[PDB]
Amino acid sequence: LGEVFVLDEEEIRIIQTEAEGIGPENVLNASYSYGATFSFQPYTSIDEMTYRHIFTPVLTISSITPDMEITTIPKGRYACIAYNFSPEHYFLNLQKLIKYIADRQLTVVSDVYELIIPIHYRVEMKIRIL
Amino acid sequence: LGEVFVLDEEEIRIIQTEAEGIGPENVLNASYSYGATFSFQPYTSIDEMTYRHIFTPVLTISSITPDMEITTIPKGRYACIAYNFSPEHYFLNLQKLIKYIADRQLTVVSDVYELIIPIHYRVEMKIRIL
Ligand SMILES: c1ccc([P+](c2ccccc2)(c2ccccc2)c2ccccc2)cc1
Ligand SMILES: c1ccc([P+](c2ccccc2)(c2ccccc2)c2ccccc2)cc1
Ligand SMILES: [Mn+2]
Repeated sequence: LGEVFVLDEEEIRIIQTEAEGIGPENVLNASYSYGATFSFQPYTSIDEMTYRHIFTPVLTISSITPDMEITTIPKGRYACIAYNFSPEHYFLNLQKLIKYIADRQLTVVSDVYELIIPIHYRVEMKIRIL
Repeated sequence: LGEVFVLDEEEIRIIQTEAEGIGPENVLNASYSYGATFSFQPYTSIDEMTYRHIFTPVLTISSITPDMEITTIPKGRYACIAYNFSPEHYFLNLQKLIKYIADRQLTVVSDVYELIIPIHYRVEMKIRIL
């Protein structure tokens, strides 16, 4: 609970649209469940991190347009890590992840998965590994 | 062989980048294995169809940048259909697909998958269903 674990998760159907380049930073500033994903880069700066796809999970056939893609989070082995949301935690949690990966010398096979759940906020990043 | 079938396929890791809006049409004109994907819309016109992601499969850890995403084609049930490439076939093959789906009243859960393989060209569209 605030550390990384490794488990065999289920698939999770979800629907997405693109990120337009908006970044995590972009979302923590200005005055106006889902998730989003990004490249598993050896990061340094939220100024550097920039989202790739933004998503919401399904709860529902039919429903969409072509600007959206019905898809899912592959079943598989995910190095995972959970944390109550805060900002000094956000980046500092990503770090533990990338660290753990480089330490275990594991090989990654997907983008990073950011999952926020308004615990009215809970958060988790899972990456897919072998 | 030139008709649709339904089978339980394996996953297929692949790497992608975006389509920029280029469309199938865009690729059949002008003078200068992989695939690409698009929204399972009730189509009419290649003038209307416009690619979403363009991809290549893996044969190879490491390898990329952030403008590319290591990902895959989920294992699952895919209504599939194969055809030697021609142009009058391209759109006319998509049709059989969408038809078959509406006829079987199946429910789709992914974008359409276009797979070209330079048989030096073989081609297939698979969609994921339940
Ligand atoms: C563009 C528009 C909205 C969001 P987001 C979101 C932020 C960070 C990670 C994933 C998603 C959001 C979150 C918190 C406050 C404002 C906006 C967002 C989008 C759709 C549904 C829920 C949340 C993101 C980019
Ligand atoms: C932009 C640049 C290149 C391709 P494509 C391709 C076309 C149609 C469907 C999938 C992929 C290509 C195909 C045939 C002739 C020219 C270009 C392409 C891209 C990368 C690797 C192989 C093929 C597409 C868009
Ligand atoms: Mn995309």
